[PDB]
Amino acid sequence: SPIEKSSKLENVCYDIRGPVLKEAKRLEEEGNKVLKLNIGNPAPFGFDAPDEILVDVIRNLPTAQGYCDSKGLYSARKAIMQHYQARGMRDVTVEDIYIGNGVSELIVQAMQALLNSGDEMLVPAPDYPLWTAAVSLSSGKAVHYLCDESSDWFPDLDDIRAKITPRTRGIVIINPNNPTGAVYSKELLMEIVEIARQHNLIIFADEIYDKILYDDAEHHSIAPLAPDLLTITFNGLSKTYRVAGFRQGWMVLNGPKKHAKGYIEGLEMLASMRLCANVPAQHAIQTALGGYQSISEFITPGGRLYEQRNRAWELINDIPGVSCVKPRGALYMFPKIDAKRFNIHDDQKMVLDFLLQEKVLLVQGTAFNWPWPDHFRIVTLPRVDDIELSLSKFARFLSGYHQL
Amino acid sequence: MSPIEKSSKLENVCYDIRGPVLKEAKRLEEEGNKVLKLNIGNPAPFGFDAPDEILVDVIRNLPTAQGYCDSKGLYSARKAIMQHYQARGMRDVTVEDIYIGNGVSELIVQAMQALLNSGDEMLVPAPDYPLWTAAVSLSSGKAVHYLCDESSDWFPDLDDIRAKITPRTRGIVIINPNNPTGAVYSKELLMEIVEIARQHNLIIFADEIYDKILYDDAEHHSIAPLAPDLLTITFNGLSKTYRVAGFRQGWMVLNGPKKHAKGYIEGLEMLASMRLCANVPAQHAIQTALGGYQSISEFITPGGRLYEQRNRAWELINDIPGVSCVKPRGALYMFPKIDAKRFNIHDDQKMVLDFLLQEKVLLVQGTAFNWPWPDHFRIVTLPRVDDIELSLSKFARFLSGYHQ
Ligand SMILES: *Cc1c(COP(=O)(O)O)cnc(C)c1O
Ligand SMILES: *Cc1c(COP(=O)(O)O)cnc(C)c1O
Repeated sequence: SPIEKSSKLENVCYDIRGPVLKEAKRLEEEGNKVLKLNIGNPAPFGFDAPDEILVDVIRNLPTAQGYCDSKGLYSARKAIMQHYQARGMRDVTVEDIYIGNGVSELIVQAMQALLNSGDEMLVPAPDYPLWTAAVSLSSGKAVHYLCDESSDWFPDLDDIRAKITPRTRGIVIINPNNPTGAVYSKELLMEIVEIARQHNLIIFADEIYDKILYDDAEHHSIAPLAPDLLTITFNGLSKTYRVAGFRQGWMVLNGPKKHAKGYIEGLEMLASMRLCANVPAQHAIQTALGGYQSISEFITPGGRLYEQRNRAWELINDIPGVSCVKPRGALYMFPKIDAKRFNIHDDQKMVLDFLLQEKVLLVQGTAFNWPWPDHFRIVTLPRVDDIELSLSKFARFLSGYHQL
Repeated sequence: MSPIEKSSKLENVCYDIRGPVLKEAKRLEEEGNKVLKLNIGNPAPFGFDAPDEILVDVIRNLPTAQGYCDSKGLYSARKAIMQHYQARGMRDVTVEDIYIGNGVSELIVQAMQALLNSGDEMLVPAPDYPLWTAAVSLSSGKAVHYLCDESSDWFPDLDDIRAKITPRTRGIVIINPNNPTGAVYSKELLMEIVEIARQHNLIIFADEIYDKILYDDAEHHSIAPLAPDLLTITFNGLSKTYRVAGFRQGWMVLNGPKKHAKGYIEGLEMLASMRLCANVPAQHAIQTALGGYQSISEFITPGGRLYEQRNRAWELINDIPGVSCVKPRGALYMFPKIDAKRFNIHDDQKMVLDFLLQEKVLLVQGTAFNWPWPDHFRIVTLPRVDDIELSLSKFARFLSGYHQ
């Protein structure tokens, strides 16, 4: 009598961490070093937490050993409140803010309390794979709207309107975008709002990279651009403040809310179930959002994030058969590859073949629900030396690669 | 502006250790009233401090734990858990069979999500820890409650279990030592539960998070070694025993023949990587807690505060007219029975609410633990004695002239 996985997991595929790592983990155990450009994890690439965060966590640790409120510490939620109040989200109270074990937990919770069987969620393609998985896990269906590579990976508005059904409950916006690195203009975001307003949709805004911007890139939160709509905004400390392991994220409810009291009680229900998010690291939030922002040094010209993005950009375009749109934010690149030139029918196989030959780990584009096997994603976190070595390996790999 | 209700999967979910009565208490606290909250097993506000050996290990390892770790958790942490259960006769367990989550709560939910399809039944004790019922319902499963026998030291009634087994039953939940009854099950009882699970091919889910909080000559028996031929999942953590609930550190261990449940395990691993990882810094405390000297021994012995508080609370609650209670041999709770007809109790939530409004003390009604009748409630034994009598002498005055 076999015990298979539940039906709610039949479509689920969040695997940036998938069966390719099985061979990667094997190579590592054998002693071979594998350059992992697959995960946006700051610490393995030499990114340390700001001292101020570490100091305040250590200081409050003996006082944070018990359960806190399910929504999180008041002072932390107060800091989050003030942060968004300085962006035009004035009516946000501490009761509109939920702190969880990273944004990941809250994304799932937000969908669990919302979706029923048959319900549809508009999700970008390419996506952040958790969003698709979360919707599916919540018994909803992820309907993918296309992002337009020829338009700097901006969402296709005509595609979004065309894929709206009477079952669409909301639309997911990931801005700045993982994995394209796109930074959406205010004009486009205003178009999304109009669509959401006309079709009675809830806007979910994953803005976890809103402070990782390059050059003249300017982040616009969609929440204060939709003051008359109920919107939910996600952000955290993982990427911007390089403390992914502390698991600290939050979601903020903005807009009219009395028509959504039922949904809110569902969220408060899911938060109460697990009692609370981890407490000691919540004391870091106030220090992170307040005072000096250390991320400014990394994204400015000369900063390692800026230079690594530039270096990966130069090398990936100097490869025959590969092009890419330059990221204006976040930590990723989503290069297009001439699938016909290399006879690529399975982009996962290409990733696997590249791993086995050059010991470098990428993520195939279809893992981000891109309909075609002509893309992949690289992370710009590694040192310039590592990026140069891995991309030259990739160039050598592709020069003699004809997928069988 | 159509109404946004909570999802259908949350319609039959409660977990009311935290809710409307709790909501009232906080209002009272805002309003200038000091309230003695005995609703939750939270050690820290009752003068319980983190084992300083745990603190110094987390502090020292904090700068090295900023990034994502393996989804199942830190290797050294899982190493300790493996060895801990190795010593208790589960000699086949490896690191791959261990999942570290943000407290046991997260793992309980995940374990149900990956297992249960719509209509699938899970045997859950009555009374239960309400998260179990919530997690089953949340996963679209049905929580089928088997009664525990108050006249038999709150032991599960084996006849009631067998009478409620249907072809839809997937597994059975065992909370041992028990929340809320504080019962410590015998090896002979646990052995018969194994026999039941063996005949009907049921997965055993063992919540053994109080396995080290024992009184008198009470001996804990893990059901996993007693069922070496069955798949069993055991839950435990640092929250209660090691008084660091706020750190949110728990683990679940898979034991037995796992080949026939490959799909279910793949589901667990999927849910496991969906959130990337559990909070990493506090995972360095597992090795410290599980090894060397156990500080919990000072609290449980006849000199310890937990032993004493358990005593004085049991004797005080029994002397109250119309109230009786079975003495707990473990955990941190009591589940007193009240003579409903004497006070005309038809709703136990209103009773707890009245006691809160009358005397600023917060309890939890028994129906919050899925007990079918309004003739029970729960007391936590964490407060040191001074507040135990205060609140119980308070509870005595309340009942002396109460009529619902
Ligand atoms: C990295 C990432 C997350 C994960 O956030 P956590 O706070 O670490 O859980 C969520 N969404 C996006 C788009 C991400 O890139
Ligand atoms: C307190 C408790 C939990 C929750 O444990 P955490 O690790 O803090 O999430 C789970 N099960 C039982 C029986 C409990 O008493």
